[PDB]
Amino acid sequence: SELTQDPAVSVALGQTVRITCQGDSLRSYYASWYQQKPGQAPVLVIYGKNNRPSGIPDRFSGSSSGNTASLTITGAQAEDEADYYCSSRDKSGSRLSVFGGGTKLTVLSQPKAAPSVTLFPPSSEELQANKATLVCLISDFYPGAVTVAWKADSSPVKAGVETTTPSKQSNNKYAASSYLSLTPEQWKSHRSYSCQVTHEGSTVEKTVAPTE
Amino acid sequence: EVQLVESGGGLVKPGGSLRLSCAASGFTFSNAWMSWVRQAPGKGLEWVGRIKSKTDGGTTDYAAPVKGRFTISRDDSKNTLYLQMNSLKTEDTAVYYCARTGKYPGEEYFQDWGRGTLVTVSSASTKGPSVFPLAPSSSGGTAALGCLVKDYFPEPVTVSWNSGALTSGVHTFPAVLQSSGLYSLSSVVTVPSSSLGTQTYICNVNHKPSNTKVDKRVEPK
Repeated sequence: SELTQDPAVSVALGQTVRITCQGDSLRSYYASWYQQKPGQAPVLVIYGKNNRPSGIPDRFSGSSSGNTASLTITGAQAEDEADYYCSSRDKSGSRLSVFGGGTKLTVLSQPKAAPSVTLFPPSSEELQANKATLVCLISDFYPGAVTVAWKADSSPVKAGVETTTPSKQSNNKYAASSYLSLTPEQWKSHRSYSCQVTHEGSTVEKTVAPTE
Repeated sequence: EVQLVESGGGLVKPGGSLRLSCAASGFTFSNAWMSWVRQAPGKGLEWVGRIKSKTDGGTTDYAAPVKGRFTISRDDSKNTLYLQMNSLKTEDTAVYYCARTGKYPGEEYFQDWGRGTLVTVSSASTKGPSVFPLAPSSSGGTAALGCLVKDYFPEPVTVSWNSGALTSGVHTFPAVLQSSGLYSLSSVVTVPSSSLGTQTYICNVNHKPSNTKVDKRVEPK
């Protein structure tokens, strides 16, 4: 990922928010910016430097400094809630294009809520099928953005991990799921496994052990 | 008034081939650069490649993961852009977007985007789910329990609890497509810990494609 963005930011109605993109190619080129709402295709918001297409209001503006590019929204409105992506060349002189990882912008419409986390060890029945899945379920959080990290014996592990993007609950908060697939032998060979969930800069941990 | 409409997405096996089309109007097609961009379910945008206008040489450039496997071409007489996808891989599963591409060295930007068409790559055929309990045991007054629905194909699976009588606190998550080309999902419910000895909790898993229904009673360890 030659272009890097923060995964998530939030803003209150009427306030100003800045989303930043970083990469070596931004020293040579402007970044363009794209807005994508759930279930819709992207739309261009800024191109060149601070060119807003027709239909894009003035409150969106672009700027750049060194190897960074920034999208600023002044006076955030509910309709500005979306994922935002930057794009530019991957390096100077290249004929290729790349995107940043995207930033989820939440326009705050309900209280910030910390996730409830439950980590399920592999069921005995699944082990009988010669498989082992740790299931980390994450619910009731807002804004709908988390990062999930797994540990085995207190050290990081991220092979065999699959994580769903947060989606809405019936009560309008967010939930997400993460899976760590192991062999039965891997599962019974370690002392502990942990699911670490970071939300709004705070991290909670749940741990399970192949004993007890 | 600019219109871009992608078509041709479908289910295809690894190693197979698939041809996407993007039909365009509302701009002078022959003078436009045109790109493809893709997005795996729940993930970010990834540039696929771009073809220049005839006046600018008509040449193509490709992202490293697809170079040598996909071909971008255009038929200006039909206002149509194509993506010929060969040697398909499971990691190519994504919505594929067509984008009119502006230019001004200088970078390129994506002026207009289509709706997208979905490409799913898997070697699997119809396969019913295996259902495993996510059992509660020793969050305060409440406990979470659920059902893990593993390795089915194709989508969808639906899940209810107690034949629909239980809805409060229920959440069924989106499915994950694994490298195996099979899907898995989970469903969870949060209930009062004191009900675990009073109320029975059964997840009802329906997989219409395989003519399968599974009921799993979930009990504490």
